[PDB]
Amino acid sequence: KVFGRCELAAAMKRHGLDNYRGYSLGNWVCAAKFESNFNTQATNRNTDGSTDYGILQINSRWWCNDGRTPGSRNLCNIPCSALLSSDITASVNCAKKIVSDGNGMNAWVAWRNRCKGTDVQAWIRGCRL
Ligand SMILES: CC(=O)N[C@@H]1[C@@H](O)[C@H](O)[C@@H](CO)O[C@@H]1O
Ligand SMILES: [Cl-]
Ligand SMILES: [Cl-]
Ligand SMILES: [Cl-]
Ligand SMILES: [Cl-]
Ligand code: NA
Repeated sequence: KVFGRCELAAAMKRHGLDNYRGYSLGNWVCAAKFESNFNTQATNRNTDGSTDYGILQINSRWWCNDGRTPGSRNLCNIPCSALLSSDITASVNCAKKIVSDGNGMNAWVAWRNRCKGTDVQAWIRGCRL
């Protein structure tokens, strides 16, 4: 599923991401924009053999199991395929664990390079929330 911007903001807010760990909703929408272009089916292979999955590009090195990342962890205790469903509950719940482990949203390379320090509020402007 390719979400619309305001559609994704509404689903993230419904699942309790707005201001989760102090990150306003515009940060989460922005990160999803640049990690996946709002596409729940996005995947990207990393140079170390791991893979990033879903609308927030969560990495199999630590957070999910895909059966093909030797020596990796599954800290969110989910198959990585659960991060590709049109329902973002799995992605949101895993994002809550990731963003809580001490480094905040810097865990998302696209957020750090393209959202951090910008006017992230623009990404939820105009949305009825
Ligand atoms: C929280 C998380 O899994 N972030 C990943 C990161 O691990 C990976 O290096 C990158 C690849 O482009 O995409 C995402 O930012
Ligand atoms: Cl915001
Ligand atoms: Cl594995
Ligand atoms: Cl949803
Ligand atoms: Cl933080
Ligand atoms: Na894994």
